[PDB]
Order: sequence, then structure tokens, then C-alpha cells
Amino acid sequence: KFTAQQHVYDINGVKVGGQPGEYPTVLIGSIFYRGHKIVSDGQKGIFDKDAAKALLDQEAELSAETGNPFIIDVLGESVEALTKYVEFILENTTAPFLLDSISPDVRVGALKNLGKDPEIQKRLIYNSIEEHYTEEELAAIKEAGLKTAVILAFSKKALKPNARIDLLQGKDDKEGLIAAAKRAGIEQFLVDPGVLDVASNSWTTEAINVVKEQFGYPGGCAPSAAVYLWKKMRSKGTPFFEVAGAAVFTYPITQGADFILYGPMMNAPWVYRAIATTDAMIAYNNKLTGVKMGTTEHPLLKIF
Amino acid sequence: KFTAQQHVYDINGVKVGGQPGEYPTVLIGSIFYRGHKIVSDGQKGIFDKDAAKALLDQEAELSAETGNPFIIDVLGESVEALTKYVEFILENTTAPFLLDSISPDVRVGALKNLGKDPEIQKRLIYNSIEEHYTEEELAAIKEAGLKTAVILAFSKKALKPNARIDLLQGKDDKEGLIAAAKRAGIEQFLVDPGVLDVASNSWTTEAINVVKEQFGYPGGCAPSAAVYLWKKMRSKGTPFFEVAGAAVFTYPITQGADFILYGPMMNAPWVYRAIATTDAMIAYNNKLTGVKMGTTEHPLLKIF
Ligand SMILES: CN1c2c(O)nc(N)nc2NC[C@@H]1CNc1ccc(C(=O)N[C@@H](CCC(=O)O)C(=O)O)cc1
Ligand code: NA
Ligand code: NA
Repeated sequence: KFTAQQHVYDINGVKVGGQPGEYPTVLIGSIFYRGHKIVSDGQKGIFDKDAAKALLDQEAELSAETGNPFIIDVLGESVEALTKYVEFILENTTAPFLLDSISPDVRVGALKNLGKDPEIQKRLIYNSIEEHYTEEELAAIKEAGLKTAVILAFSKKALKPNARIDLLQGKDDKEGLIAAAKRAGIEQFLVDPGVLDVASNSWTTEAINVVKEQFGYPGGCAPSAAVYLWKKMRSKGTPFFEVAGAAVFTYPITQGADFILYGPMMNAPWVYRAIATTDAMIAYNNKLTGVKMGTTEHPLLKIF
Repeated sequence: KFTAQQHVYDINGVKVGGQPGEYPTVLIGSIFYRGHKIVSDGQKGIFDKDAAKALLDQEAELSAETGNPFIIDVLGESVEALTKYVEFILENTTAPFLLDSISPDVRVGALKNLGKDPEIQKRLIYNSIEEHYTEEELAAIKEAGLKTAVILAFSKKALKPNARIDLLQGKDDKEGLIAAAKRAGIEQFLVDPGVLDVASNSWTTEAINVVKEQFGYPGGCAPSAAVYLWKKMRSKGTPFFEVAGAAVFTYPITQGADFILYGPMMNAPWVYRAIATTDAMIAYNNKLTGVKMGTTEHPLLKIF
């Protein structure tokens, strides 16, 4: 059980945060990622709409089965592509989503094209406020009137958990990422300390623990990239890769984390089954922790 | 980290116990269990010697790969059967093993046949001293000169974790399981708080934490029975059963448990890969806490 009064956000019907066993893990699957074969042109954002819809339908079915809510990680390599992807997601699901690109210029460009829209303000989560943030980026977020952002403390200048907290809360001549998000008018913070590699997922998880301990903001991480770059384990094939992935993805949840970016949506069928299992065992512990479930839509009441 | 100095037992080279991150998880795979297709006659103990050797060789290979030591769970339905099984295990592996049966009479009978053999004293672990122990059971253990036993600290009159203090130390007019074990000459206690179902594995793990915090005995459990009775999940096939199994089997390790009875040995290939991943992440936390690994044969140094 965490020290701070926990912040539970209601993002267009998706509950995220709280004490462990209060609300199920929110699962965040990636679509239109680099090399996603349903995309025929990554620059123009041309993709198989039926294949994309099938992924979204599968996510909704798995969510209905386990009770784990979903937010879609919408990735784009161009302003043109990401704008079209967001328009498609708005129309073809009711779920909230991450506006996601490695390029800040692509994120800001996309946001400018969407303008001032209450639906965007309710459903779009900015991924992310990170170490390279600019005043133009914060201004673009404020102009869009966004209220929820992923705060990413991924940095090779902040390896240890307490260094990642310094990045988040500020230190010396740096305001920190939370303060930067507040100046952009963000009021809801999904804190992601980043995953440098598989073994350091324990440090990611310690940073999540400190955030929930001191600030009470929802904590999560994105270990998919680290797992896919694990050549020795990925070489073994199915089901060895999946069970190793399951061990990495569930580890933060066992230590009280709130959400997981689990990588490509094609992996949802096994990720949901593994994460639902961990959630069920944690919630069964509620009597010992002094916690009450916040919803009847929980794996513990669904998967057995 | 646990207040009590942790007992680390050396069972014929297998280290079990310690502070989390000190020693890798000991994995305990079942052979000759009810329904095991390598057994043709469970009463006479007619079994596929080639298939059994292949399972033991596979266990040795996976152990060498990850650094997870192994103890064999040897199950029998008859005195004749279990005697032959143990003779074969003694000859065809170097690993310690659980003398295991649903029926205490089968365990007691097998012990009488195997006798006070110095190898038996070193490699045979009694599974188990439990609530309904008999004087003839303790006499058989003492006559065989056993030094290590699983203490099955489970009762439906001690569902709460804290109540394991009562089962082990005793309470009122009831002799504790530890005192009962010591009367039979046992000096090393592997504490298994028992698993009723998948969800209740969280209460099992809380019981493990109480035992390590206050007494420092190695703590583990057998979620295997609960997992293979989960028909809704097992019927889904690969890789859904394996990742669900991985979530259950790794959960106690994430809260500081020392050993896992993972059920049929045929599952070793995915169980070892999942457990090794959890051990690796936990041991990486040592770099922040100053806990020192007790061996270089650890998943953290092997699986990447
Ligand atoms: C219940 N349990 C247990 C425990 O909880 N704690 C201790 N100390 N010792 C033990 N020993 C026995 C058991 C752990 N071993 C197990 C657990 C489960 C199985 C099992 O589910 N076998 C399957 C058949 C597997 C097959 O089809 O090959 C079955 O349906 O019976 C096989 C062995
Ligand atoms: Na999906
Ligand atoms: Na250990």
C-alpha cells in the first residue's frame, strides 16, 4: 500500500491509478508502429482500415473478457500520417489514445491539425513530456487544451530511480517534467520512468513506487522495446519469448504499477491473459492491504 | 529485505533461502504424478526409463542455462511404485528430491524400504510434515535419519498469513509443525504455506513474507495444482496457458519467495525462462540496496 493519497483519473471512462487492487491494470497497445505491415505508406498514413478495425475489435473483446481497460498507442512518422491515424481512431473506437511519435515536430504538427476539439481534450493523451521538451511544444499543448499527458523520465543522464524522480520533480536550475506539463495546462500525469533494458525494469518499477509513494500519480512503463531487443530470448521462439515478455510486463504490476504499454496490439491476446492473472492475485490481497475494489469490472471476478 | 537473518540451506549442492536477490529461485518439477503418461502402472511402478532420463537431462540443461537449481518432486500412489521411482532418481540425477504422495502411508512405506542410507539423508526431502502428521510418520522420518523436510504450514483454521506463526510455533495445547519436525530429527525446514486456488496465491506469498521476516526459513509454494485445474485458461492452448502459468509461478518470487513447485516437468522449458527473467530483474535491484549475490551462477549474469 502506497503512502500518498492516490490520484485516480477518469479518462473518457477509463479509470487509471489508485492503491494496488483498487482498479485493474490499463493496457496500452501500439498501432501504426515502425514496420507495422497493415501500413502500406508510413509517410502518407495509408493502411488497411479493415485490419486496423479488427485489431480495435480484438482489443474491445479482450477488455470485455478480463476487465482490463485499454488506451490505444497511436504512432506516426509524419504529421500527415499521424493526423489521419488519429481521425481513424476517433471514429472507429470510443477508447482514449496516446498521440505518439519519436519526433516532437510530428506530435506538435498533428496537434495543430486537430485544433481546439472537446473530443480531443477528453480522449487524446500527449506522449510525451520528456527531457527534450520545448516552449513551442508546451504552447501547442496549451492551445489544444489537453489535460492528460504521459510524463516520460526516460534519460541516459538519469539511470538510478532517484535521478528519474529529480527529472520529474525538478532539481537545481531545472523545473522538472511535472512543472513543465503544468505550464502547458496538463492537470493529469501518467508517469512513465522509461525502460532502459530488461534487467533495469526493476529500477523502472522502483521509480514508479517512489512516484506513487510521494506524489500519488498513476505509474506505468513500456518494456516492449527492451524485450524485442533481447536477442538471446527472442531467438528461442514461442512460447519462450511470450513467457519472458509476460514476466517483464507483469513485474511492475506485482509492485503496484497502474498501466503497461505492452507493444504491438497483435500481442494483446497473450498480454491480457498474463496481466489479468496478476491483477486477480493482487485484488484478492485487498483485505490484507485495507483496499476496496473501485469497480466490479475486475479480472478477479471475470477470468475464473 | 527481511529483519531475521535468513537460513540458506545447502541440500547436496542446492542453495535455497536468503535475502531476495542473494540466491536464484529453486525450481521443483513433478515426475510420476497421477496421469503422467510415462507411467503405465501406478501400483507396480512401471514407467518409461528413457522418457524419465530425458526429463531429468532436460532439467539439468535448463538449470545450466539459467542458473536456477532444481529439486525433483517424486510422486507415487503405492509403496512399491514410489520405492522404484526414488531408486531410479538416485541413479539417474545428482539433484535432491521430494519424497511425495497424497497418502502418508505411501511415504512411510517407501521410507522403510529406502532405509537410513547416507545418500537418502543428504538428497531425500520429506514432502511433507502437515497439520495431520502422525507419530508413526515422525518415527519413520527419524528411523530414515532425514535432516530436511517441507513444512506444509497450511490449515483452514489459519487462512490468514500471520496464523502461520501459530502452525509453525504451535498455539494452546497444539504442538507446532517445527517442534514436530525437530522431534523427528529434522534440522532444515522448507516452509510451504499451501495454495488453495490461483487468486489466493497472494495470501500464500504474504505467509512466505511473514515466515522470512520473523523466522528466516526458506519460503515457497506449489501453485501448480491451482493452475492445471484452471480449465478456462488451459483449454486456450499455446501461448495463453504458458503466460497465465508464468504470471502465477513468478508472482511469489516478485514478493521474495525462495522456491516454486511448478508441476509437471514437461513445462520446465517455459517455466525456467519465465522464472529466470523475474530473478534477473530482482537481482538487478541489488545494485541499489547493496545485497550481494551468493553465487555467480545467477540468471542476471546468464540469460542476457
Ligand atoms: C498439491 N501439491 C503440492 C503442494 O501444494 N505442496 C507441496 N509441498 N507438495 C505438493 N505436491 C503435489 C502437488 C504439486 N505437484 C503437482 C501439482 C499438479 C499436478 C497436476 O496438475 N497434474 C495434472 C496432469 C498433468 C498431465 O496431464 O500430464 C493433473 O491434472 O493432475 C501434478 C503435480
Ligand atoms: Na488487439
Ligand atoms: Na532466493
